[PDB]
Amino acid sequence: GPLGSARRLYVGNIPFGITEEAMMDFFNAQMRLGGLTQAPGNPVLAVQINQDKNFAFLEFRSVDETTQAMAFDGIIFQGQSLKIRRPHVYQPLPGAHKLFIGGLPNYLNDDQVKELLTSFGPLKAFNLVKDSATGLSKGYAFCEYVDINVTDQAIAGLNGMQLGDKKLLVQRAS
Amino acid sequence: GPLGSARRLYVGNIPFGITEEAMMDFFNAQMRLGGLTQAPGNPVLAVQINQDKNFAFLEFRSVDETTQAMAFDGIIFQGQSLKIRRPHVYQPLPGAHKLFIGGLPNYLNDDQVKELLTSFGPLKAFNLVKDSATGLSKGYAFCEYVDINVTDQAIAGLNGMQLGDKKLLVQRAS
Repeated sequence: GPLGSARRLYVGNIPFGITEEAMMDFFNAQMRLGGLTQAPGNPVLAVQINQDKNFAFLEFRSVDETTQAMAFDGIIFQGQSLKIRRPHVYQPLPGAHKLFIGGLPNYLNDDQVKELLTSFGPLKAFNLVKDSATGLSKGYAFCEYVDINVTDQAIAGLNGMQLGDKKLLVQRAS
Repeated sequence: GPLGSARRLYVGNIPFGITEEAMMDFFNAQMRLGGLTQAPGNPVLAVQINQDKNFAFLEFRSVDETTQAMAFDGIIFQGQSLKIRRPHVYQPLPGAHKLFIGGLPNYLNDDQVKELLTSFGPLKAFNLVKDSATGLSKGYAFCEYVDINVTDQAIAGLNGMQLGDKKLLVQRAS
């Protein structure tokens, strides 16, 4: 997901013929050896390998252990120095691209508001705020897109949009 | 209320992905650094987070320390200015923030006087004192805002202010 991305690392320069399980054993052993684990057990949950382009992704059980594992940049595996980096979609400041959407007609339900939003791309997060007593919409929502690069286009397309007798406010929620 | 939820606070705008334990440690530390703790031990007992809607409730060990912690409103926590509030079902005892309004023109009626007051927020209580036999106004009134935080705003906004030839007096009635 979004913080699915905070638990992954890119690994380059992987040795020829390596298997996903072997990679897993190596990094779990390294984490334990260096005492970088925050709990008993294995920090690396899974590995996906692209053999043709000589890279892999590691998926970790926690955000902090992932960060610790950046320390392994340049580590030797079967005689080769691994390249360790963040995923390109990694967010150093999480929630930075969460949007606030105000000025919604208060009769719109979840599905209807998302339909307005998903015209720019899929969402990973959404919620329409309602009065708990009555279940009536308070007229504002929050969301976050799968691809954070569409955030600013969504704002450009939707902020100020006349919606019935209402005028949308779309901005980063901060 | 009337005595319900005197040891809980609403915390809005919490940092994305924060755990209940981290928030608890932060507030317990601030209580201590800020000189707001009133005894050995932690003032904050528990934290309940709604991760979907980005808020928490703090549970305190004592009534008075809950009141003290209101002073943290706006504190920055991992980039975020926290919104600290009483629980919505929390209610002050009746009359706690009653206002006296003196110096009114005596030819104005109830609604005409209410209009000046409700510009700050809705009223849960109001009475313009009238000459009972004739029904005519003695030029002073009492009121009570639904939101008690509005009280100081109404005072700031109306006290000592010119209204016709008169200077208005607006103050807590007790």
